[PDB]
Amino acid sequence: AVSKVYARSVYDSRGNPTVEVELTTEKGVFRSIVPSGANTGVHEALEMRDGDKSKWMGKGVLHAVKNVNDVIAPAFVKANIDVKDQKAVDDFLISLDGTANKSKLGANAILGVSLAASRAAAAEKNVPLYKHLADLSKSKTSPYVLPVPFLNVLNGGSHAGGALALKEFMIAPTGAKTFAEALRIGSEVYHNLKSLTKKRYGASAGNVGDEGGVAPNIQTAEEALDLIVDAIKAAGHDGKIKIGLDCASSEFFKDGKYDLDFKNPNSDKSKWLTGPQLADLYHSLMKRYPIVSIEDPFAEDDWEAWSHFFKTAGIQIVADRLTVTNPKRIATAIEKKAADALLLKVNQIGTLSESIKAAQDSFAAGWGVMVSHRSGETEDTFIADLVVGLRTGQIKTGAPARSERLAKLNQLLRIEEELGDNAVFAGENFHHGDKLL
Amino acid sequence: AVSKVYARSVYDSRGNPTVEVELTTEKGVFRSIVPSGANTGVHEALEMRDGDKSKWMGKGVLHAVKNVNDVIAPAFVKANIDVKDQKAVDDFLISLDGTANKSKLGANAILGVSLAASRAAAAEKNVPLYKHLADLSKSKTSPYVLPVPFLNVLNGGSHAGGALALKEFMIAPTGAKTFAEALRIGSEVYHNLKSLTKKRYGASAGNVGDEGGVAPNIQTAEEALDLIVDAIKAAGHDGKIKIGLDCASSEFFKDGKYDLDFKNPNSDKSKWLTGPQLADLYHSLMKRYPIVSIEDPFAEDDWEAWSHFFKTAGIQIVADRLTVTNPKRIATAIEKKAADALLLKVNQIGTLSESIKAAQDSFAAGWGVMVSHRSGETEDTFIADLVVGLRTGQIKTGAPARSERLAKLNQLLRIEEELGDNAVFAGENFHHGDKLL
Ligand SMILES: [Mg+2]
Ligand SMILES: [Mg+2]
Repeated sequence: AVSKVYARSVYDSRGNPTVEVELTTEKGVFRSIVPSGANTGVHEALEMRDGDKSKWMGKGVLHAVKNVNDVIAPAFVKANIDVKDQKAVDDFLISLDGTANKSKLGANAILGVSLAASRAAAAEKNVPLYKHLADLSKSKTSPYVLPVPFLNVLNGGSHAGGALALKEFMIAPTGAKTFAEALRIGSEVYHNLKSLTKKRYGASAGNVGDEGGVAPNIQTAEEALDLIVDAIKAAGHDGKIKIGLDCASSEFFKDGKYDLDFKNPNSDKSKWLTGPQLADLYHSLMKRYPIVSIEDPFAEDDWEAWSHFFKTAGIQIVADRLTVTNPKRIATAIEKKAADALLLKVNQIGTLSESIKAAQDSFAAGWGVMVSHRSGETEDTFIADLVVGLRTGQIKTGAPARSERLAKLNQLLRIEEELGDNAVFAGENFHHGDKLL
Repeated sequence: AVSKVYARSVYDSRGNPTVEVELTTEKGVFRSIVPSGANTGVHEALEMRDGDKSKWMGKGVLHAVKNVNDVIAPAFVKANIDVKDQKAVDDFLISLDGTANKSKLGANAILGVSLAASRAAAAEKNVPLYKHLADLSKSKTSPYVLPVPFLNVLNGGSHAGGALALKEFMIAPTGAKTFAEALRIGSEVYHNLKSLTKKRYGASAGNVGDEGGVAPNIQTAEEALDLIVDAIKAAGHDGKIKIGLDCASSEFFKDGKYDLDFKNPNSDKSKWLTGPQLADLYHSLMKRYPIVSIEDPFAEDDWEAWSHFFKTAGIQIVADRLTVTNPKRIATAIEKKAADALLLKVNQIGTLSESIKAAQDSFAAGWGVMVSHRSGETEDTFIADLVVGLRTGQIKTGAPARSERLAKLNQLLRIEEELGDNAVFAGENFHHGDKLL
């Protein structure tokens, strides 16, 4: 059924090259695009870049593209794989690479094929993608569950001015009754926030960062959080809207400690914090603000810190760089009681099947799963169909600005509309969306 | 042939609702989304908004959506229209609305149906959208012409801080050998500019405006243009990259004069410029920098300023708000020798048919045509196929950042690839791309 496998370079939302794959079958042409992160988990599967400093500042994907076209394609076509057998598709791809971290072909060569095969499979089966993905993952479909969108509204951290160390501040309309309502009220808080931001930080403070949130010179998480609370209140949405954070603590972890002044070029080791000290910051924030989720509070291999904090955190704790959507690392994180939610980024692992396994393992342990974009996204809408397919009840796909973000949120509106009464909104139950009766 | 017409609200790139329309035929479901401008020309066809302050801050499009579903749809289906006949599709739509500027139904209701019909028709014909649009406009297809992209890299004007009064500064890789090369070298100039900008103005100055350009607090057009020239040189593309401006001068036209300090609440009235005074500024820029296109140098109805300048410019002058993609205004502009290029915005006039006629009337007069996005865009890629089909040789569709821009740029990559030797890059001949042999 697959007659052609073809890759090209296209541009992600930051204007950097990435791999787009097209699979041709009797049912037509099926396209998937590979996303890209920044300051990525050190344990993520290989994102292969050309490193030709003379083109694209070394970020070309000509090499990965060649791997699709000259290596994967002729082997994939001749193998007569049934695309409906996602496991077979991905087992073949993994077998062809032959390395733990897809370092022979690149995860960005393999993933596009994995994802395109699933769209081709849905076409063959004459079902929408989300229905096929539920089939693949054996998720229940009566009712489907539409996710709470965790909307980035403000960014701090390594790519913003000011001293604010924490990376993502998100609003989650857990109190909304429908996904349509969630997106609307979230857009309204967003606009209220841009307005307040411009009034307080200047006209330019309205400009947006990579994920679409405002990113002005902010000094402390409390400053950011007071600001967001002000916007929520102004928009009249207190008590339908809660807050999520992504600390991205791996970006300020050095030598075993946490440097919150990691931007400040002369940081004093005397106030680099231990895990417990940093845990005390998060505790203070929790007491003061309506935070319902915290992601990467500690660094990607700092197990003792995660495990100590998790006992008493009492809210959703999400693993991103800790777990890297990798069933092996997820197993450890479960055993160590380090977290209770997986941030699922398909390109961290490089195949759909491994990503589905990642999610099944997390649900089995009573963990939640937040499906997630990358900071470098594209017009590809796969993750919208995925979060519904896996019935997780929560997605993180950016601010309600920039269309590499709206593209997913818009796909969710279409999915919501298509399903009518055969879908529920996750709402207060986002953590265990998969277990909703 | 058409069995259903259906509209829904989706979100544009700024997180404001807009209208998406799906047409269903024997060949599938065909989707179009309507973009949205800021500070729209007074002569533009009506964009109907709901004005319910308790929802999306009055920016809802539920009335327009209702217009499609309750009014257009039943009548359109019962009319048994041949979607291949775009003129028929559009004559039906405009004669249903019955008002000159589409104020009964809304241009944001009509346009979605118009565009979706063209996609439906390409499918019936078993041809790519660009080929069908060529057929519709009687454009030659041997070879097709790929456009030079005018890429936003920097903005000033009403929504930027600092004093800079002109709106858009674009780079145009006219010296590139292919579209693909154009997009690479353009991406490189953009990133070099982003880095130089963060270095000079601070990390926050790297955040992006609506169209994906940087928007630092810049004080003069010279400062902006010197930065761009620095970035071109740094990226190693001297000579191969030219500059375009959109002055958006209508936003600073007051009391018959032009206020270049319009962002100052106490701007000095005695320093406001007459048309000829302003023209002398543009002359200075034109001679000092590799500027090959200036858009909206004078206000939307300041006809005499345009006609007096145009004689003197010696470079492409583009009408955007003057002409509003309207054949009646375009005729006047041609008669008054006010410009020599149309900025073609399908949603300024509201149907594809009127838009083609606008372009045709332009080429007929020896004008160029620059196909254009709106500042509020979506994941919709129609205008990529339009610019290729109309054979214009130039498109303005954003910075190489934010996927409502890359979506179009990526679609052009695909088209270029698919056409191979049956396409040529407009390059230095962008102005008269339609007349390439
Ligand atoms: Mg993270
Ligand atoms: Mg303009």
